[PDB]
Amino acid sequence: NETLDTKQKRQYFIGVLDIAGFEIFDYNGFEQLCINFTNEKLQQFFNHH
Amino acid sequence: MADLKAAEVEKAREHFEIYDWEGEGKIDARDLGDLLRSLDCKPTLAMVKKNGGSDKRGEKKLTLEEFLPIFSQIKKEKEVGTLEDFMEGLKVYDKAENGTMLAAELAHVLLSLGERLTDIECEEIMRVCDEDDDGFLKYEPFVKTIIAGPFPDEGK
Amino acid sequence: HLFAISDGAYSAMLANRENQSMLITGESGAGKTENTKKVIAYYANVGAA
Amino acid sequence: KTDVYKITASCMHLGEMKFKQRPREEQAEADGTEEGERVAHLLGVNAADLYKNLVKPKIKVGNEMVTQGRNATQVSYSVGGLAKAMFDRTFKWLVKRL
Amino acid sequence: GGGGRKKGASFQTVSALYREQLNRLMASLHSTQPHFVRCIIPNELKQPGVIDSGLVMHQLTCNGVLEGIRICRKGFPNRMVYPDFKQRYTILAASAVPKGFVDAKKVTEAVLGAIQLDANDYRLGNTKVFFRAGVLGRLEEMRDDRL
Amino acid sequence: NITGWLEKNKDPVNDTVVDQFKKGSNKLVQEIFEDHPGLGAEEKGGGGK
Repeated sequence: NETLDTKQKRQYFIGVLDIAGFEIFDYNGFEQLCINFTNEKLQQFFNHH
Repeated sequence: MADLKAAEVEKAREHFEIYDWEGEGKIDARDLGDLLRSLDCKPTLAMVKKNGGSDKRGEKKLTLEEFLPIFSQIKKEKEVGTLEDFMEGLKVYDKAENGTMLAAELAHVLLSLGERLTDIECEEIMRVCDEDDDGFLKYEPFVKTIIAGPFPDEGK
Repeated sequence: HLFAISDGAYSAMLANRENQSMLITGESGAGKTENTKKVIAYYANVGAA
Repeated sequence: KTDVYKITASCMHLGEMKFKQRPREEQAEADGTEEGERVAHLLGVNAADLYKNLVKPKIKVGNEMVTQGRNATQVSYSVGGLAKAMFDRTFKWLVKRL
Repeated sequence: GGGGRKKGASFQTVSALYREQLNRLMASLHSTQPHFVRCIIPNELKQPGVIDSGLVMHQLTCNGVLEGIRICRKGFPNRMVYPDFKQRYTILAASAVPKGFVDAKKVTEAVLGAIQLDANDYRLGNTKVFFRAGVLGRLEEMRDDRL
Repeated sequence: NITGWLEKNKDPVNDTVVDQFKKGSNKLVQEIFEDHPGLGAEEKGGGGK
């Protein structure tokens, strides 16, 4: 980012979201709860928009 | 009706004689275009091909007796190109309507769209007209000079 | 088509000032990111100077 | 000739822009176009910008950017602001160009 | 000073650090004009060529895809602006409106009536015009035919 | 009378529109907007003076 940003401080900017899908497993810890939670919220980002 | 005054007949001739180099009493389906041009008409190539002239030299020759009907025909026509029809288009070329459009931007599009121009027809018209040291060619006086013609008050 | 998603967004942004975020949805099995490598490559083809 | 009057008369126009209370939020937008267009043409600014972006501008947050709709009175006031912006700048342009 | 923690982090654990991030991101996703692509799994056997329709049926209902198609038809997607007609389109249809500006709603019906669009593809309200799909970018195209 | 002066010594408008007015037409209408001599260019951040 150090080498490939050549123009700090300017707009405009655009985005492409990229994350997994519906994944589940046994040992919940700090990790897997993030994935399904964001898939849900991203459906909700659809609904509200 | 439409018809040609005697003065019109002599002008058509006066140029024709100079155009027919060979002396066949005849011009060519190309020459037809640049004749109407020098004679102070302005048809398109599409108009020439609407009425039987051409690109290439060496197919069909025409007489003045074929030319004067064609000359009488163009005399009926409305769709030549007005100031308005031009002022229409210039106003996408101003990135914010000043009059001062850009020389090289004009160049790219003249090569791209309409009938299509050459490298030569682009550079010649830019070099002929008002280049300021930024390059902001004024679309409207430019058009108005096209409407005026080849030689202004400086006979040059 | 993909390319036909991109151009629509772009000139809209250039007219109306609205920056944007494109978001791919799906579950785990379909094909999300797969597109994005081709989105980036295309965006460099238009984004080129 | 027409150009100095073009930039002068819009300032007579502008305050025609009638903002009105639509209480679901209070983000008013103004009831017309004529009032805005007789300004817009005389500047020859992008109409699609004016009547959107006056109520919804690209809010610079520090240095990044978040869109906002503005509330009724801020907009009325900013429009009255647009008139006082045009006249101040022009007479100062004019005295030097004189 | 500030009666709190200061050097190192605050007492901000991994969770708090990541939660700050987790707010900014979501907000900045709200700050933009979102565009969406929904993608469909064809089977779970990892099989190319094959597709199961029970899986597409169950997909369409849950992710609410049917509902999406249902809203695009009923809505009026683009709440944009009236003056955008007369300013730009003088070039297209010069004698659309004469000397006689009055109800701007009525002036605009006349200009858009000359270019033959009924007032239901572009919907009117009070301030703004709503554009259904194509309509604004058909107007753009109409100018940009001669252009 | 003093109540008000502050706003007459700060002058608050809308940025995005007068910046888009900078991108205006009609020559004279345009000139009225920028730095180079020094008139508008009127927001963003000249450093804090």
